Amino acid sequence: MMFNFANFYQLIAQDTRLQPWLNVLPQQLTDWQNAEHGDFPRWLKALNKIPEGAPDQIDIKHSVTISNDTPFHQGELKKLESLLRTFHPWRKGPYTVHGIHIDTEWRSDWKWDRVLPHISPLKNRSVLDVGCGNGYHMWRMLGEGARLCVGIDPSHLFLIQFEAIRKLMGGDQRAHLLPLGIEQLPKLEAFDTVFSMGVLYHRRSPLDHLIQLKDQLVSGGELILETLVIEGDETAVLVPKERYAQMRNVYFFPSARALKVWLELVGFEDVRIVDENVTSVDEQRTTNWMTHNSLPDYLDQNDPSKTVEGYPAPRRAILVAKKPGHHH
Amino acid sequence: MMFNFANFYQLIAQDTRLQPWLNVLPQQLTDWQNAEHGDFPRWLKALNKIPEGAPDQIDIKHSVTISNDTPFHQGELKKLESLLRTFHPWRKGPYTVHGIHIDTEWRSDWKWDRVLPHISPLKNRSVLDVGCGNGYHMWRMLGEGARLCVGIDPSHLFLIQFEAIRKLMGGDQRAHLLPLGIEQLPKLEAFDTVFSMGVLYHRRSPLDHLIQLKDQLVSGGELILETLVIEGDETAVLVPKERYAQMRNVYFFPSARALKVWLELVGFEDVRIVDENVTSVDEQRTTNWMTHNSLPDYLDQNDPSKTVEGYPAPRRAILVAKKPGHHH
Amino acid sequence: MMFNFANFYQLIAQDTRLQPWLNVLPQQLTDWQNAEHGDFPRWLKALNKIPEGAPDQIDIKHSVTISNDTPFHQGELKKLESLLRTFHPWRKGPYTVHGIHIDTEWRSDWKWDRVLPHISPLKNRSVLDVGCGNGYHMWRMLGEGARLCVGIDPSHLFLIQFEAIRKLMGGDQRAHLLPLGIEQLPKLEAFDTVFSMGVLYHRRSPLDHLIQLKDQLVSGGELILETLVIEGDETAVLVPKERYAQMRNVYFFPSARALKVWLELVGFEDVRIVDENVTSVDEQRTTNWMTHNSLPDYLDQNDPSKTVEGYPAPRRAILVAKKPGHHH
Amino acid sequence: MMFNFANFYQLIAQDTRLQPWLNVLPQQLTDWQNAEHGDFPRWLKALNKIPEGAPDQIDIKHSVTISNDTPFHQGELKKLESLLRTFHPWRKGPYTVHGIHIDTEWRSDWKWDRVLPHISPLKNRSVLDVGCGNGYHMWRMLGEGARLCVGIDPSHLFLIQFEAIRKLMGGDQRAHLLPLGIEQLPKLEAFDTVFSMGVLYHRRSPLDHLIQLKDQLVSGGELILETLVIEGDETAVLVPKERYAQMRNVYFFPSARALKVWLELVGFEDVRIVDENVTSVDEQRTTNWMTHNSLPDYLDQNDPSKTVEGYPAPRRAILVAKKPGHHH
Ligand SMILES: Nc1ncnc2c1ncn2[C@@H]1O[C@H](CSCC[C@H](N)C(=O)O)[C@@H](O)[C@H]1O
Ligand SMILES: Nc1ncnc2c1ncn2[C@@H]1O[C@H](CSCC[C@H](N)C(=O)O)[C@@H](O)[C@H]1O
Ligand SMILES: Nc1ncnc2c1ncn2[C@@H]1O[C@H](CSCC[C@H](N)C(=O)O)[C@@H](O)[C@H]1O
Ligand SMILES: Nc1ncnc2c1ncn2[C@@H]1O[C@H](CSCC[C@H](N)C(=O)O)[C@@H](O)[C@H]1O
Repeated sequence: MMFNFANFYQLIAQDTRLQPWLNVLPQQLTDWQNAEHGDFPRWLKALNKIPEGAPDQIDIKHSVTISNDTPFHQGELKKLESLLRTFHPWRKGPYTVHGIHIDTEWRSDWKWDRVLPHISPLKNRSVLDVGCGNGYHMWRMLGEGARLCVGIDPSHLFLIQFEAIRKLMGGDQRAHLLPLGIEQLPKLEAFDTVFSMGVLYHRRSPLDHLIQLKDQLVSGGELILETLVIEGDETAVLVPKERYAQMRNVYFFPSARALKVWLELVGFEDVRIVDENVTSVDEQRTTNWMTHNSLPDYLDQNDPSKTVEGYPAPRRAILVAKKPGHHH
Repeated sequence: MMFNFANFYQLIAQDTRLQPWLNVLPQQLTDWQNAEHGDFPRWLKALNKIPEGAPDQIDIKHSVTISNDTPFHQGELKKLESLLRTFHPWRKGPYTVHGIHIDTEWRSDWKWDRVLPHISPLKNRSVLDVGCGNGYHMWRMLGEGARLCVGIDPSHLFLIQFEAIRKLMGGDQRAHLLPLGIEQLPKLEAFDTVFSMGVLYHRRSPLDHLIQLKDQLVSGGELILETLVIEGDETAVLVPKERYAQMRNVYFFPSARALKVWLELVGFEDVRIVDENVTSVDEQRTTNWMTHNSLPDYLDQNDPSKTVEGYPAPRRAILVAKKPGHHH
Repeated sequence: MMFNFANFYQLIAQDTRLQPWLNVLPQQLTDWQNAEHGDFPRWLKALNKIPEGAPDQIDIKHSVTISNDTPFHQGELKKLESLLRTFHPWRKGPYTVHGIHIDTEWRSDWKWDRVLPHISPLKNRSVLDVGCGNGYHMWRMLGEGARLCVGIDPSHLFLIQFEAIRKLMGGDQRAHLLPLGIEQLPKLEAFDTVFSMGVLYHRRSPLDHLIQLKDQLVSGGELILETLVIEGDETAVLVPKERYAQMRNVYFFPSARALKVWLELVGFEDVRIVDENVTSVDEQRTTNWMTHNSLPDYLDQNDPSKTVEGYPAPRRAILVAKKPGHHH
Repeated sequence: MMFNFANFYQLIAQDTRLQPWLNVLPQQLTDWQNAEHGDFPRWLKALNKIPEGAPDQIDIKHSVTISNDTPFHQGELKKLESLLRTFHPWRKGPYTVHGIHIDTEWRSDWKWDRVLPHISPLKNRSVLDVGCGNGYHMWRMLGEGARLCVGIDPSHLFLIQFEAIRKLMGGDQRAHLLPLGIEQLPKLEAFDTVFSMGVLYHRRSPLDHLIQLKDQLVSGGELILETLVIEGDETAVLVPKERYAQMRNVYFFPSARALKVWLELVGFEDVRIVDENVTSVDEQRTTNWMTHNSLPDYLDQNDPSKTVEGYPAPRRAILVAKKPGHHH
């Protein structure tokens, strides 16, 4: 037993649309326990010595900020910062935790500000975040009144980062991160909203990815798809021979207009391209909480409009779509 | 969805030894829901009409009796009696519920009085009742201070009877009836005590039945085995060509002395034959709550020492045994 | 039992690289037998009436032509023509059988002439033809000295057409048609050459299709990939919203240059674009042996450079590639 | 690959009643290959240097005797005897192989003479020998005109002994030994006759064993059941606490009369008890080809009517029964 999912099993037991998940999830999490991870024991030892207990003040509306009305013990703060730095690299955020600023590789707040204006309100929505990272966006979703956020990300580190923030939130049961890939879910059709941001290009079968997302939505449910694109029309689709911006094992980089046709082909409606953004080195860079290489190292050193391999430089698109039917 | 097992899923989620059961149980219960039963909708409509409150007084020590301090509405009592009579036939009890006497085919209290003197105290024990009927003996086990009783019986009706009594008990979560056969359980090794009373003769493989029971016990756990026997030494074993006392699909009726050797062969220790009882027509008979044929109709009408088919008449034996190891 | 695969089971039993196929194939063919097809009984009755002997003369080098030295009974020839016409529609050929000319929708000989100059000699090669139709090209592969041809096509009719020709060939055991999709094959790595001609656009996951092909090749084995393309560079990929040339359930129409990158990404080497051909209405048309609609009906009736839907008109490309390693 | 079952797969491919076995057998034999056996490599090296080629003379009617019209090379005979002695212990026989007398622990010929008078003639019958040992009785079955004998025995040594005799028979394809237990067969209903001799007492579930035998028979098919019994009526059934005659992991020793009721309960007809034999120390003993302990060591040294443990001494019964239906 690396990590006990008792609390999640309890939650989906008591939910008429997620209870069917109990037919496959428990054996998958049993298997995940037995594939020992080198670092997980160390990570857990550090997670366990993070302070337990509810903070006085939580902002998950405008940021992800935790504080106490009481200034914290100087020495307990120094320990906490050291524990959180154990979970390097911190890629998604930022977080402000009792005045500790976790300056993540990504300004994940900026992507959130690009998405929020275009989505159906999250008030009392159940949400699936596919490839949620450490779950930054799930906190922002609860900030907007979401009833339940389930994240899936196969990274052991991001489950520990998520549980660190969730413990510092006082053990909030309205968000959960499951160490799965999207390919491991059955057809649940349980969620009002599904996010898939930064996942499509990692999937060998892009149309199967779009069908797997459609299969998690209630009828009239909403998809937010975010992915790396190129410029062009409905037949502009980059598939790199080698790496794209130093990423291994990436596949399809369609144009936003191609992706819209793809979403229509698999049976989404009201498909809208709502945002295209050329990723600046201020949205993604090396920081003191993520000391590895980042976007500046992945660009042509003489031409920021190209990756080091010669392809057009990272461009992220947001599409919003509806699964057919009325939303009940 | 005939019946939602949400509350049982929640319980085993939070239990270190039963959580592994989530790896097979939910699909089995999903399959059970989809094998529609003719009567279950009617039964459920009646179960849902039974009053929802906690009663003021419960005796599960000396009987199974429920009452209120303030006498019930005269008309609400007549309705309750009608709802409970919906669940005909009532084979196992008796029960007294707000002065309504459920006069069951069996005096299940009499078997309980024969068993109780020979068992390890149930205080704080987790118990499995294999072939529990409507759960009569599970209430008596909670009466003796059992922490947890899980019953398994594949009868749809007995699940409805159990849930009727459990609702009238105020929704007591310390007992549960799962609509399974013992062959559907994985090796849990989770229970301090296991009861198998009246099951062994129904099982084609008696030694597999005994191993299945052993597989639900913690180290040093206690088995209570009760079954129909014949008289004789370690090599006396009736297997009827015909029916036995009108029962179809029955197999092994060993002597109590043979059954002791059987338990020893499969690896039980301290095996004790503690009681043999020739079933009288006062223990099992037709009543107003079970109007079908019963033991008097199954006996030779000229010789009550024989079944209608000519075999020795029903004789029940109780054996108690320990699974190897020290009991922690 | 629609059709007994006894002879194929016998063949792979005695073959060191294909025997492992017996671990999944027989259940798949058992399942296929039990999904009754409306027409198969009629087809079989006609197949069984086709003469059983070996013919005196076979040309599978320059065409697929069968004849006898002594002219056939005038009346037996009229019966044979009637039996073969039972298997309408005849899409792939042509065939000449005892002077009966099967004028197929497709001039499959023309594709064969475009392919043959670019392939490694087939002498003593084992070959997989993926989506083989009635097996026309497998006869041409045996013509070129292939040791073994295994075809897979999920069409019931094309299995009957193949078995009709194979019976008229004298029951030649060097070619076989299995009623499977490529997704049903395990990783065999058993074949010197693999053909996939006209399949890729039908597959939702094009890169999975290419890996499935790679998984049937011995080390250093050769792939012949033929498919519908569009014009353009490495980022030209049509995915139609609509039908393409009246076809339902089609997906990816990359450029030949894009397809070369795709084959390189999934790990093929020495990838060569060897031919592009704009399909003329002389290559594919309605005939007396295939009386349904064909390419002329699928083209814009005012502009043969476009499909009826407005996309560029059918253009077929041939690519040849090697699986990594030396070919033993 | 310990042993290649190519020839068996070929045979059941071409048999309409055994072909369905290909749905499960190949994965089971693949798994059996990968459970490496310490001795199998050595055994195989010795099997491979046994002379290949047909003998001139075979008696499988009155014994199992192989000879050449030509007396054999003195030195080749010395090598052969040494190779065959590699496969110690030789429990079932005897065999006479080019004048080499393999004096087996058991006089298996004597059991054959007790069985033969009572069975339906084997001429053109397909036969299953369940727990066939090295396949001695399958040779005697072919001697009586059996068309096909399939043996199953999970002992790696007995498969090597069988292949040694089968190679010395010239590679006779009418008999085969599969390294399986009876529990691994699906319901084939393929065999005219089934033998189960010396197996029932090794099976934890005796009634499941009798059903598994019934499941291998064509309708109107014949069972020969042979097993260790006690004396007594329909309720005489020994189940030993410990060992019986030094055997570990044995279960039910019913009387012949009990076993007859058991066969009727599971649905056999025309059940006849045809022979009971108290095993003499001349039927089973230590020999120069089986140097381990044997029946004399397993008996009370002062009372040959008892096993060393005190139970009645070995008594073997033969029952013959019919599966319901007419035999087509
Ligand atoms: N098969 C799979 N299913 C789900 N998530 C996956 C996945 N393979 C990779 N991922 C995750 O997808 C994430 C892509 S990075 C994007 C993170 C976050 N959604 C954001 O928009 O900022 C990584 O955290 C990676 O672990
Ligand atoms: N495979 C199986 N597993 C568990 N219970 C079974 C079973 N087959 C039958 N039963 C149940 O076993 C019970 C036998 S009657 C005995 C009931 C109760 N234990 C008592 O002692 O009075 C019935 O309720 C029947 O439904
Ligand atoms: N999943 C799949 N696997 C294999 N073949 C398939 C398939 N789906 C369709 N096919 C077959 O692929 C063929 C495409 S038509 C091309 C036929 C032939 N290879 C030629 O070049 O002329 C059809 O016969 C169709 O039945
Ligand atoms: N589960 C199983 N299925 C089939 N055979 C089994 C078995 N378990 C044991 N056996 C085999 O049963 C045999 C019993 S000894 C009897 C051998 C022969 N039938 C005879 O009558 O002389 C042994 O060879 C043993 O390996």
